[PDB]
Amino acid sequence: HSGFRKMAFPSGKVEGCMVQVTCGTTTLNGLWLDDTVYCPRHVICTAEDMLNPNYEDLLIRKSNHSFLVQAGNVQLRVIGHSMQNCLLRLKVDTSNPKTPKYKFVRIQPGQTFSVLACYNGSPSGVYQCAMRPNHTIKGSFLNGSCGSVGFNIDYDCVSFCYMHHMELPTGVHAGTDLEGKFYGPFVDRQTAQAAGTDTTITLNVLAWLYAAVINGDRWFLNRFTTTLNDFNLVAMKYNYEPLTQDHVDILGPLSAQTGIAVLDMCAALKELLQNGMNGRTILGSTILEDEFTPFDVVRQCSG
Amino acid sequence: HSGFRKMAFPSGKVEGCMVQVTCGTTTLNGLWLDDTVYCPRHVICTAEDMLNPNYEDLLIRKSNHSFLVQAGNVQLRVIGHSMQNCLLRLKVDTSNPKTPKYKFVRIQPGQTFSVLACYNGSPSGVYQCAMRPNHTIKGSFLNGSCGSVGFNIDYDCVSFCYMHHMELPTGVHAGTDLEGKFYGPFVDRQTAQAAGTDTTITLNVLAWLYAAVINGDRWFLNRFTTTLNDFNLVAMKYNYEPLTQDHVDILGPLSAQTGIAVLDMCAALKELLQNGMNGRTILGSTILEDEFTPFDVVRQCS
Ligand SMILES: *[C@@H](O)[C@H](C[C@@H]1CCNC1=O)NC(=O)[C@H](CC(C)C)NC(=O)OCC1CCC(F)(F)CC1
Ligand SMILES: *[C@H](O)[C@H](C[C@@H]1CCNC1=O)NC(=O)[C@H](CC(C)C)NC(=O)OCC1CCC(F)(F)CC1
Repeated sequence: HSGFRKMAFPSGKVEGCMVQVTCGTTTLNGLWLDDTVYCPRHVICTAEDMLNPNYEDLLIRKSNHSFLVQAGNVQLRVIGHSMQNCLLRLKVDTSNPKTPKYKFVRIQPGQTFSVLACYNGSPSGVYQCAMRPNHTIKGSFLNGSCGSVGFNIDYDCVSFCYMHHMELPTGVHAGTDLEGKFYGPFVDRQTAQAAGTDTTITLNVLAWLYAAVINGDRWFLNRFTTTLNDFNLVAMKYNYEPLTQDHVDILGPLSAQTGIAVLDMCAALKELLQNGMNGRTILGSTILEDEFTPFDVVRQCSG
Repeated sequence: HSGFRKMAFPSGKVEGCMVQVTCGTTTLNGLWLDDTVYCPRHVICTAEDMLNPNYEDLLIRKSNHSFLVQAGNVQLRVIGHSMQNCLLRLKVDTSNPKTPKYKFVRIQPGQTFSVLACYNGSPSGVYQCAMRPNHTIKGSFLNGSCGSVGFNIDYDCVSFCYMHHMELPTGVHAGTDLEGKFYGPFVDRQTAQAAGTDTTITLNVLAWLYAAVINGDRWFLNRFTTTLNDFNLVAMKYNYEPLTQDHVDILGPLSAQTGIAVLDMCAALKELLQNGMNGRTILGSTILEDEFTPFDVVRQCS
């Protein structure tokens, strides 16, 4: 039992920032940082506006007095409002005393983050997930979950990277960064939008193989190597993402810890793809995991 | 379609209670509730002591001044101490305003809880665990993690059920309730301890198969049915826990949601046990998952 486990970041710093935002009877979640509340702009939609909302026209009919923002049941009065891409920015009359040190970041495909799933401004649960190559997430969300956020924590600083907006017909999820710019080609309206065909996150498969070596499972290592270009051409024929120069460097620490060169681990993965596992397991499993990152492996080696 | 994830409870209410406890050069985590700090008693051991500790002897050799308790950058003054089973209770001269409504619960095998893994008094990660039938937990704990706690939240009440103490040679973990009594046959000493042979938590496998159907993965359903007794015969043959009628009752709501009678899901599981998965996956897993309770599935899927 290796102890390598998917973990969420402790959510308390984000819990202290969750509020509910209501227009009429539509309620979703918002993020309260200093004296601003961020939330998805479709809170202003009625059922008849959802199919193809004219958000600019809808917001013309709205005043500060139209928005009910609550921390629990305590109202926070709105003193200003504007739209920023697919988000509303609501200025409120109170600076959140629980505001952590924070940044807004744009996540890249293959990277992971924690999601604090919230309903009516009340946190329900926290889980880890990855941004897929096709710019969706395999989340877990019910009605009322919009405005739940995704985040990473680095020491004392919360990096917010995702705000939740919609579900796609295949049951995966789409959303924006905290500037309101969607990840992927998606738009916030009540229409069926197909995601592109997904691929396997090669960087994380390689991390998982390094994790298996660290734990003493090494049957899949070989005495051969590959060039990066040759590997990437084979990868794409197996619907694996190509490796980038950044990916190779991210794997530096695991390569150094194990003494297995990145391109030698790529050669091992190429052999697994072409030959299959033919029965065997890796870290107790028959299929290769692709949502456990190099950062996760390294972090969980020692205390 | 909701999707389906291993989901922990939000950890904020517990994070506000974590402190660091040091005695000599041993440091671990404590739980600060009102004016009491709870922590594993082996904080009082040196390296040598841990091989065969006489804890009553070791503790009478300490005073209040022997314990350094720190809440971030602030030392808390220890003004009394006592031992209850394998925990220490340190009385401090400050009350924690962040104390949630709470209770102490001893959980039963099959039940799940969230773990807030902490190092040097600082929260690092949160994940979901089940109490195994053999009274271990398959955790992720490194040096410095002792005193990390497991918990559930109902309404606004935190039910603490686990405090972490040790790792076994197999890599699984053992600890206590918040009364200091170990789950299982384990003892807090630096020796290699084996657990009893584990079994699979049938009620949870069934709840997870229902979660799979709710999310549209239903290849394992079939036309067969079974009685409860004939299911339990096969279950026990395969080292699965028997199902009681009270357990069938618990699955009622998931049954009504999917329209799949509990005993029909049992017949599906019986076939999975006898035939294997034939290389197929359920909710992306190549094995039958038994660390989701019915409540965990309902929480997420309704
Ligand atoms: C917290 O103090 C610490 C947590 C463990 C360290 C590694 N993973 C853990 O979960 N607990 C311990 O170090 C205990 C202290 C004893 C006095 C109870 N000891 C422990 O976990 O030792 C694990 C060893 C035991 C011998 C072995 F061969 F089985 C290898 C594992
Ligand atoms: C906001 O809470 C909500 C979250 C979704 C509800 C169920 N799961 C979710 O993730 N968001 C929405 O309901 C959006 C609102 C738009 C105006 C942005 N709509 C949405 O997600 O539609 C989902 C449907 C639409 C396409 C489909 F018909 F193919 C099936 C999914």
